Amino acid sequence: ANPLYQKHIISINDLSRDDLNLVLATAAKLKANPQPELLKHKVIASCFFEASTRTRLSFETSMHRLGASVVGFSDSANTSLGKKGETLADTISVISTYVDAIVMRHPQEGAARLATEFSGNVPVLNAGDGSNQHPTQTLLDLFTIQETQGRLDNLHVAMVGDLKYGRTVHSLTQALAKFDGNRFYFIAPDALAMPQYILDMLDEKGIAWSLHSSIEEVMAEVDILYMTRVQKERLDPSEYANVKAQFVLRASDLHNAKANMKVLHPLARVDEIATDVDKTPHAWYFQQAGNGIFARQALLALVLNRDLVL
Amino acid sequence: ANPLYQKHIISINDLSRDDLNLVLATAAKLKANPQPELLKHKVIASCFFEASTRTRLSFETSMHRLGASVVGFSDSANTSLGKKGETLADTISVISTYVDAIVMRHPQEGAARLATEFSGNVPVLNAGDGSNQHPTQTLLDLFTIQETQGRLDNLHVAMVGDLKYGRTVHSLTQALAKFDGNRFYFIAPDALAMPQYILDMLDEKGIAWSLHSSIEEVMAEVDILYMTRVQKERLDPSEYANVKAQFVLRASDLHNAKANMKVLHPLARVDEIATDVDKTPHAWYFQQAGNGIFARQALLALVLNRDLVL
Amino acid sequence: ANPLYQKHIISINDLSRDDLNLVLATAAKLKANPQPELLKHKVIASCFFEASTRTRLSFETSMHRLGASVVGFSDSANTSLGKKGETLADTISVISTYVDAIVMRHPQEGAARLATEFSGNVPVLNAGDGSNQHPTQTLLDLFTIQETQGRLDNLHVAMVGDLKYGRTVHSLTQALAKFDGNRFYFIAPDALAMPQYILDMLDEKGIAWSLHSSIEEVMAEVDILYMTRVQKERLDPSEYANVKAQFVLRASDLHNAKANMKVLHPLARVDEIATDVDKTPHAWYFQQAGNGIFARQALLALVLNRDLVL
Amino acid sequence: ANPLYQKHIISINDLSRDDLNLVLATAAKLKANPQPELLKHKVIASCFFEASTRTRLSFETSMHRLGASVVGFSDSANTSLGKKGETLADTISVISTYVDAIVMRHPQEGAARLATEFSGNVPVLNAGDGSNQHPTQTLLDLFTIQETQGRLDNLHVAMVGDLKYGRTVHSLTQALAKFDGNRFYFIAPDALAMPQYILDMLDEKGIAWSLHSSIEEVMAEVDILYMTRVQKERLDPSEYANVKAQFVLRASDLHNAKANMKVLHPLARVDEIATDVDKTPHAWYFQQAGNGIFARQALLALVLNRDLVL
Amino acid sequence: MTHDNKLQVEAIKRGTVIDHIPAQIGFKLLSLFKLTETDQRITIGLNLPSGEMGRKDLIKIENTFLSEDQVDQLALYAPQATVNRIDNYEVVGKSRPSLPERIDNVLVCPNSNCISHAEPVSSSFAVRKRANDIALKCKYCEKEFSHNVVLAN
Amino acid sequence: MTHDNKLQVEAIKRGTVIDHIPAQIGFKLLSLFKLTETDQRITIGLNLPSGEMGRKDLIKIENTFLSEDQVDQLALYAPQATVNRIDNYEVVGKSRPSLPERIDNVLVCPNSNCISHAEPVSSSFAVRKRANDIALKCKYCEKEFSHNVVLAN
Ligand SMILES: [Zn+2]
Ligand SMILES: [Zn+2]
Repeated sequence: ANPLYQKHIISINDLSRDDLNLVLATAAKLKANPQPELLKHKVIASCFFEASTRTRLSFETSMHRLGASVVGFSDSANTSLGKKGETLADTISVISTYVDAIVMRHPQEGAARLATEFSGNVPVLNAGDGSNQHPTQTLLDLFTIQETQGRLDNLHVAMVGDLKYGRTVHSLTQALAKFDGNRFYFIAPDALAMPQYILDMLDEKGIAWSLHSSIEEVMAEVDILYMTRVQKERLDPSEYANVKAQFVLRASDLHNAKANMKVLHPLARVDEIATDVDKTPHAWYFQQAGNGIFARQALLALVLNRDLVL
Repeated sequence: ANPLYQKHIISINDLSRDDLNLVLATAAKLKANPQPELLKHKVIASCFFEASTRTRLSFETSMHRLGASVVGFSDSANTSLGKKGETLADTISVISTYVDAIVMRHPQEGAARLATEFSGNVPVLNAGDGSNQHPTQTLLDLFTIQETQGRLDNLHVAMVGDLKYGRTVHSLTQALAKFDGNRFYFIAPDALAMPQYILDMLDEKGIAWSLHSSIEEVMAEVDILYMTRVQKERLDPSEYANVKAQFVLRASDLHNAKANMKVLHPLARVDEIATDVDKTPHAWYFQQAGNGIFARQALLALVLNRDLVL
Repeated sequence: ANPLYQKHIISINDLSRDDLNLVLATAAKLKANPQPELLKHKVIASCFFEASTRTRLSFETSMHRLGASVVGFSDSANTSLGKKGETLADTISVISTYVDAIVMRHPQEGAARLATEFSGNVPVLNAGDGSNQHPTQTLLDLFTIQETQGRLDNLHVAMVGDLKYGRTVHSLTQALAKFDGNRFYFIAPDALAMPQYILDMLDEKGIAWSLHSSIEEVMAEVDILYMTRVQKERLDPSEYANVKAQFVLRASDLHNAKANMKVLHPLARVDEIATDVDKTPHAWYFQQAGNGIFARQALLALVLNRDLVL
Repeated sequence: ANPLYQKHIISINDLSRDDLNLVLATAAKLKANPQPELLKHKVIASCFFEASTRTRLSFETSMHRLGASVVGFSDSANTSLGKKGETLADTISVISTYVDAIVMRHPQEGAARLATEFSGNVPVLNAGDGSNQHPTQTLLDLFTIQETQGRLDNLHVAMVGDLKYGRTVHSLTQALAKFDGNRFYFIAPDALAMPQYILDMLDEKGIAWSLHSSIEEVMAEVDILYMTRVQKERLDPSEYANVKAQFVLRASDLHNAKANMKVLHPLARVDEIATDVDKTPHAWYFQQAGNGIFARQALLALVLNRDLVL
Repeated sequence: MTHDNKLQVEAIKRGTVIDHIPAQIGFKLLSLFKLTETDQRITIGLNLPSGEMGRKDLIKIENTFLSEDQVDQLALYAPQATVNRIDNYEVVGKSRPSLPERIDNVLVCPNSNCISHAEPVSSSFAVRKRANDIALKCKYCEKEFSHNVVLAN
Repeated sequence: MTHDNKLQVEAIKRGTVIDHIPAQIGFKLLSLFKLTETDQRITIGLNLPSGEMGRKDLIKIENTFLSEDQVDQLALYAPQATVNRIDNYEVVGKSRPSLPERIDNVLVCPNSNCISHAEPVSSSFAVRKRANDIALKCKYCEKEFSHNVVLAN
């Protein structure tokens, strides 16, 4: 069977550089001729305990381009009336009996992992849990960086915003250290900057990393500019306003961009990236979000096909 | 390719008498032998920003009778927590990448039109936007009037209720002036009556129109009695009660109906049409609502098939 | 020997030419050499089932000022809305045993009346009972007109805004016809024009009245321009624009204004009266609001005592 | 001849070394031989647009105690949140005609200020206006420090918790620098460390200050340990654990404590101060809370009268 | 040479010229059309008499040239204006205004519910007339209004 | 003065003018510090050459006396500006910018949570100077920001 067949996709720190290669490779390879009935006669679940319709939409969309059936819910808050003692443990054992592969999102850190211990046969994915992992989001990020940069190693990564609590940058940064070279540049406010958490291990594997305050410094020397999202309810209005201007993007700064460069954003956006940017080719976020279908198709593909021929 | 292929169906004032003929013609023609896999291997979206399960139900139902896949949401209000700066503009660019044809409903006037400027390749429909258009509702109305009257021109249209803010009557009335003859009779309260808005252009094209206060006047001389819905929160309880009795329907008034006549209602109902009416053959509303699948099937059909053979 | 002792105050029509004339005289006196421990040991239950701060705050302000104390509440949902619960009669009976007076505000026409039939000797007053009544207001508007012009007779009154549903606006007239020689100008949209029956009320009282398209006309002779907040609510989102264009009031319109003229408004104003006005001479709204006190002050004093030595 | 009559109380910087010094002297007297019918016939509108029981209850407690009465409200939503409604200026103008004083609490920096520009002669005080100000608190903390040490000068103050955003904590310092000789110790996480600009404020005032990692150090000389509730809110769900480990206070830490030392806290404490403490000597929090009264008591008396015979 | 009265402005070398801008309007277009983001000389004839016109406006710019389209768009903000091609102290090109049928990016929809408020989009009001009101039909909410509306707040 | 040549700058009567305005600040002024809302001869030489190697902006306003204070409000935006009292081509006063203890009406508080934003009042900060920063503390919320920080958007 395939290296990654019926293997609970829970955390990126559990996946491997080979698995990763397989995934992305499948993604693009499968991106050429899709089989709108690959996982035919099959049912996928989509338990979205915490709502989120970008990751919900994409996953169910990928699910369909693969001729699969989806049953499930996009639970919001008017069902807070659920709070009562029906544990996820039972919620999963029941649910496990109905399908083939569970796709879940949850508010507490330990979701996906925990259901694993109550589903087994039924391999689960992780659409995002707590402020831990979101393997799928780092996947579409990676595959996308490949597609565009051509290579996935010896890049010039730039990461701006709330690098401190921004789970989309910790997961990407980890996974990137799985390749050689990749020069890292961090750009976040002096109280939203990267934690020694990832830092130490970054040095540990001789991964050249740096830190600056203005994108306008590391601009001529970058390849992928990943814009995170700096939040208002994360820093007091006054300071938020203050430590913001140089934690934003605009077309006027891209003026000296290595044409080979692209601008990404886990999404969504609001203050960060201005719209004039929406034109300059570096603008790849929306397209990046389209790739999310393939990295996600392949994720299931492998997880559901003992072997892949195509 | 077909006259109406991949052509954003946004407003009825943009559609054309020929397109209309095509649509309705397709509708009935396709109403004979359906292909439960016409838009096979395809995914349609169904972004219902404003909830509404009659128009949601029908559309997703038509979507299935055409062997298509549907991904999407029926957003209510417990997701008011969405209010935060994620614009529809981005919501659509992202969403546009995942599918083939978007189906949307929205609270603000300018929905469908606006997404058009951010989807392009992906042709969108309009399940209703603001208090503007609902091309689909006028479509099922038309096709239905044809099916029954046999002809779609030189009719005796009667429109009762809240003709002032009732967007289902402005759109129908427009589209009908696209044919010859069609005698129009309006029947609404003296503060809920039709606006000079449509009126002027009605005269402008020599379209004979009239106005009365009691259905019981224009009864022996009518063909289609379109019952709108007069609302309580639109007129103060006291007056609402007063100016109501002769802005209602009952079997007792249908007593002298030209057998060739049918009674319609955009739906739903509550005070307006009484149930005794539910029996007298003029009662066509529920059946009219069944036709809504075909006019909607064809709408996509064309919008998705470069050419139609059948 | 005053007429108002142990009596009720519910509708405006439930009062007289001299009733008001007494109340107001009292309103002036109490404003001159105020009675602070007037209602010592008394207790007034301000019951606002329908919350209404401004109409509440004041009433109690009077209450307390007059040496009296309060018991009561804002909003009202012992649980939910309209379920199987306590009736108003029952609420009203129990409350009437322990309080000395009853001031309630309800969202149902005739609640204050209904209290009358169940509240024993406790005189109930009305702070607002739906589109029905709101006495104290019309009283503060009135007395304020006296505080300003010196006379309730021979006034060139003018009322702009939403006359149709405006609760303060039907009632003011009703009460001003109790006086001698008054010319009423009705400057409001034809969609919110004066409720017919009242036009008759004035026709049959041989009162001088007329309607208008744009304020500018009457600005000359009008000694009173009582404004009405056209709540965007009752209208279509767009409609509001076409009309609320002249039915507002910039100080630039003021000019023609008679030196004695004053601008009145029940509040709260949003768009009706421009900020330029606030600092001009004729701006009299907030004063009318503050003057309310003495009406209610007097009123309660004329309700709670046999005789009053002023 | 007192300085505070008919004047406003908004910010702390808006006060003086002797202003406070007067207020406090009054705070002691009123605690000694209390004036009960001091503010008879007066009326104070306690307006808490942002509900705040503890800060409310007390203010009114003072009010009533002082022979005065109240008008006012808790929470604030005449309908919903921030829709097209009444402005604060307008709320504030009308309310200012009938009340004698105005005590408001708002969630927007400068609301209390804004009231100043519209409230006429009515002196407005501030119960809390967002991260901006909260005078009365700093006052009760202060006076309480006097009630305890005997002197506001030569104090080894220490402030633990969330100094960064803690509204009570910036203001206390500002006010204690008004006095002579004070050494400030800053024991708090580096993620919530003292807001820079204030460090300058002290640097330029030639005030003795410093930061710290774990309380244990300063426990010896510190005559004041004013604690701050590190609301789990501002932090990541996990983060809270790593720090809030020493920035708490078991009586077991107390030991070293100087005999005069006292533990202060604005409340309400959840995890900051341990229950062991409540029964020990230095526990002074609730007393500080109860002492608040006299500050506000005095304050209102120093605001409402020309001269005061104590 | 120097005679009886010391008059005023003479003809400047070259650029665009639009004669006759109504009372208190120069700024109106100057701002609504932001004719200041140009590295060319922006001399602005303001608050000065024109025959009996006690108050008239006139933009004056070197090296720039009003496009036929620019000219159509101001025909509802200055009816009796006049564009021309000024060539080295010698004008030519009588390109005066004329009411268009489209109008882009300047006006605002009075329809509070129109989506042309939140979303970043190009304002688009179609243009037609009655005999006192120039009916401007919305591109987004499709609502008919008149110029005596849309040009306000 | 026959060197590198062009030919424009012209004074025209008894009026207080503003000479020397940094690129892209002329028209800016006209809208922040309300200059155009008048009825007395204006000639705006936005993008006109000066005898200091640089072409800049010129705002000629005849018939007005601007207080030394008003002048100070120009500072932050247009720096070493100059407003001169002019009567019959003769000057009767040379006014240059200084920093006022208070700036007013134009600036927007950055703090989204400021009553300023949703109330009928006007912007009144405060002015302070530090090495490379000109500080401005809002009279309402009481948060001190930086010149760029407030003077951006
Ligand atoms: Zn619109
Ligand atoms: Zn502010």
